[PDB]
Amino acid sequence: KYVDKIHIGNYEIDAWYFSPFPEDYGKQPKLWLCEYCLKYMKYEKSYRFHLGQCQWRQPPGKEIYRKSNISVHEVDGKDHKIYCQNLCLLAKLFLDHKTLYFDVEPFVFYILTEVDRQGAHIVGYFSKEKESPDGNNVSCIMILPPYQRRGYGRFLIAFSYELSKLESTVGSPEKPLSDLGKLSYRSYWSSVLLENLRDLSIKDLSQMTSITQNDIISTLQSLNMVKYWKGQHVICVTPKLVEEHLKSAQYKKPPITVDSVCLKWAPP
Ligand SMILES: CCOc1cc(C)c(F)c(C(=O)NNS(=O)(=O)c2ccccc2)c1
Ligand code: NA
Ligand SMILES: [Zn+2]
Repeated sequence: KYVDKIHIGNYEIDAWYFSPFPEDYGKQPKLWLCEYCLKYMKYEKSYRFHLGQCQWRQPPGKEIYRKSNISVHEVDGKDHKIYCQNLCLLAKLFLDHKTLYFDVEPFVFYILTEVDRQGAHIVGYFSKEKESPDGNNVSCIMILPPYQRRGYGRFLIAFSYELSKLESTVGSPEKPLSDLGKLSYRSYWSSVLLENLRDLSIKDLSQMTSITQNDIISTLQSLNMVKYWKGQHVICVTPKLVEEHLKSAQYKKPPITVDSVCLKWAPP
């Protein structure tokens, strides 16, 4: 019998997948998580006692982005091992394909929080390999269900790519992606590429966005904006065609924007 329901902050959330909490915790109906230190608990009384005790009001690590009440914390798995492990256990409840929960030293985690007078409330996160040979700038990315489809996922995708721009490289999320991950990346890629076109080779779209050329070509193939010529993909769009596309349905929700000004980060 596995964990199938978590209480965290002021939310109760049904699980989607098995997560390898210890047998003693899983066997419980509900698991109770501190929203700041991510400690998980078997009972509400221990939860209520921890609440009055916990002095954390935000994730550990360094705050490398803060505009208004949107915030990102950088947390090294080697320096916050227990915390990053609880994060992976929490993330595996809503990620089918994530497999690595306890070996967190090779990763850095980017915690997205929304802030009020009470503290910095966790919305989602993405992980990233310190050294990614396959050139993947995201390892696992997860928005908690009550926050999904509201702009945070798109914020995190954009944020992973800002880091890729500061490292002078391109990157791509590790695969496979969840159903909603597939759709979120295609929507982001469409938006950014389309926005840049109406404002260009395939290679220069790549260097302006840090989106790989494979990701660009596949997105333009879905938009049907690429000609093939003697083994070469070639962009083929009229500026009016770009606008017919960009005023469509899905591109009318005002995003949470990543403001590079407010991004206090530097590359290793
Ligand atoms: C279990 C995984 O959970 C996730 C994971 C990812 C990567 C997500 F992007 C989301 C999400 O919530 N997406 N919707 S969105 O942020 O409003 C958006 C709007 C427009 C374009 C792209 C995204 C949830
Ligand atoms: Na739920
Ligand atoms: Zn705590």
